[PDB]
Amino acid sequence: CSLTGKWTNNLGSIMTIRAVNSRGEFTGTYLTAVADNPGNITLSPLLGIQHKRASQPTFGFTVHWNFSESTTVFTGQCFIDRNGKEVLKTMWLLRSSVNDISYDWKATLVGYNNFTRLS
Amino acid sequence: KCSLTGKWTNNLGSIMTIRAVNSRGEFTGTYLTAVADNPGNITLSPLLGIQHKRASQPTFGFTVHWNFSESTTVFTGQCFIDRNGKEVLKTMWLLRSSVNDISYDWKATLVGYNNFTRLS
Amino acid sequence: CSLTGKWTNNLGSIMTIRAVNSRGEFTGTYLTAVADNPGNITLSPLLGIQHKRASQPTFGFTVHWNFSESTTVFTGQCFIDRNGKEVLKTMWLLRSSVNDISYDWKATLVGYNNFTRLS
Amino acid sequence: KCSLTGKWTNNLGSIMTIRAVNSRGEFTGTYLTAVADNPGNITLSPLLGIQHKRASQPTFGFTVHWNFSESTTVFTGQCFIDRNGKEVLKTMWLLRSSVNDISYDWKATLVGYNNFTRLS
Ligand SMILES: O=C(CCCC[C@@H]1SC[C@@H]2NC(=O)N[C@@H]21)Nc1ccc([N+](=O)[O-])cc1
Ligand SMILES: O=C(CCCC[C@@H]1SC[C@@H]2NC(=O)N[C@@H]21)Nc1ccc([N+](=O)[O-])cc1
Ligand SMILES: O=C(CCCC[C@@H]1SC[C@@H]2NC(=O)N[C@@H]21)Nc1ccc([N+](=O)[O-])cc1
Ligand SMILES: O=C(CCCC[C@@H]1SC[C@@H]2NC(=O)N[C@@H]21)Nc1ccc([N+](=O)[O-])cc1
Repeated sequence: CSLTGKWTNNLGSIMTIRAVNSRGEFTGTYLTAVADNPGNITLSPLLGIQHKRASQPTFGFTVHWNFSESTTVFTGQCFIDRNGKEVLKTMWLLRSSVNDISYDWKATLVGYNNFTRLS
Repeated sequence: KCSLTGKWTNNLGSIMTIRAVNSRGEFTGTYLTAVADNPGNITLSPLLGIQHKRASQPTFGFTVHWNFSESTTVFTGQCFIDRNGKEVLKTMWLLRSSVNDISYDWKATLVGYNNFTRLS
Repeated sequence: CSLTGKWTNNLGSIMTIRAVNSRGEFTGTYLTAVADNPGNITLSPLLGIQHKRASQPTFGFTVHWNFSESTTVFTGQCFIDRNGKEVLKTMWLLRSSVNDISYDWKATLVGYNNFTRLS
Repeated sequence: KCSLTGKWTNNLGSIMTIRAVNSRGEFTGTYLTAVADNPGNITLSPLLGIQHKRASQPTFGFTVHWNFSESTTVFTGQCFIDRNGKEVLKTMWLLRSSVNDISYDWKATLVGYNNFTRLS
């Protein structure tokens, strides 16, 4: 269950993840299929850490959107079924930029995503 | 302006130390949690994240790989600067526990908040 | 998109909801397919409110688990597709009972559920 | 023991009033939020929920049907009593916005926290 490779989720987004180093750290690139303003979407870098020893590791990563002031974090676990098929089960928080601390209450969206490997 | 570099404490008493933020907004550091499911096992743990660079009050996210647990936490939030120049990180977090198989996935994710201010 | 009726979700849970009154309030009964201790599962009452005027209303409800000290809240929206098929898209928070306020940080689980009508 | 009956204020300044808790733990009341997406539209709004009855520090949940918005909020939490008998509600919430169709569902749910103490 190395996060290295190419993935798609239930919203149609795709991400590519590079080699996971000995500390479990990885970089990659995220293409979201959806956005507040979808006409603005550009490829956005991600940076995260997975656990290394576990066969079905937990992990987290941050996506710095390159077309928005927002940021998303994803966390989840990679599972392997009896046929060797991998799924990333994740939850996410999406932080929007607000003007000052008095607007903080409305700044964080939550959701889920299930990822599978592209071919 | 708001750079996450430096030492911070939160409302639970945890301490984190963030190193240099690079020109992409990437940063690393360490996180010493005050609380855990098994606090007798707590050890200093690494974090890795990204903040926005241009904004004076940037949003950001980071991941903490706990070195004593199979779990992982992610934090996201915004750094605010008030009229006196005091900085606060307002964050929300998700903590993913390791479960045995996908049938237990539903119970694997905790949610919460944390407010951080600077040590010094 | 009246919540009245019989529903199942992606985890295999089922719920039955009674008549929605003029204020949008409803009661019902929830049978979860999963629990921390599944051998203890019993039917549990729910109580909530939906919006009335909207064709695709938002709503919320609370489930008082009758076999646990925990409580779950669900919120979401009822959608109708081109064929007239309804789906409840929901997110939930599950509050566990902890001993004192110093344990509060670990007391709230989050997740999703998609519900469809039973037949 | 902890009955949600009475008036409470939260960290955002909102006020809610909970009526009698029945023998099932069900309660109704009203919620006056201090903040909204469009605060010029705020009106007093009804809530309905259930708490546990036997526990001295019960968990609970409630739904607020905003009377001025198509959105709905749910809150869940626990009532704690400290060594001096002071009560605090520690809660987390989800706020569901109304979106036009299912393709926008992903952006429809906000999350947050609130801490409540008694008015009086
Ligand atoms: O649009 C944005 C930036 C792109 C976010 C894509 C999200 S990441 C969670 C989910 N999973 C995906 O694969 N893609 C979506 N930011 C944003 C979105 C909504 C709002 N809003 O106010 O609703 C503000 C900023
Ligand atoms: O205990 C752990 C690892 C350490 C988590 C510390 C959390 S990070 C969010 C919050 N903010 C802090 O500063 N500290 C806390 N993992 C864990 C926790 C609970 C459960 N559980 O099942 O409840 C399983 C694993
Ligand atoms: O087990 C319980 C009570 C039953 C909860 C069922 C949940 S409601 C969200 C989800 N959707 C469903 O249809 N069913 C599940 N409470 C509980 C669960 C886990 C923990 N825990 O610590 O992990 C503590 C209490
Ligand atoms: O504004 C609204 C309706 C009022 C919500 C008040 C929230 S309930 C959680 C928090 N605790 C409080 O005491 N008050 C706040 N709905 C709404 C809000 C934001 C958005 N949005 O898109 O950001 C859409 C609808």
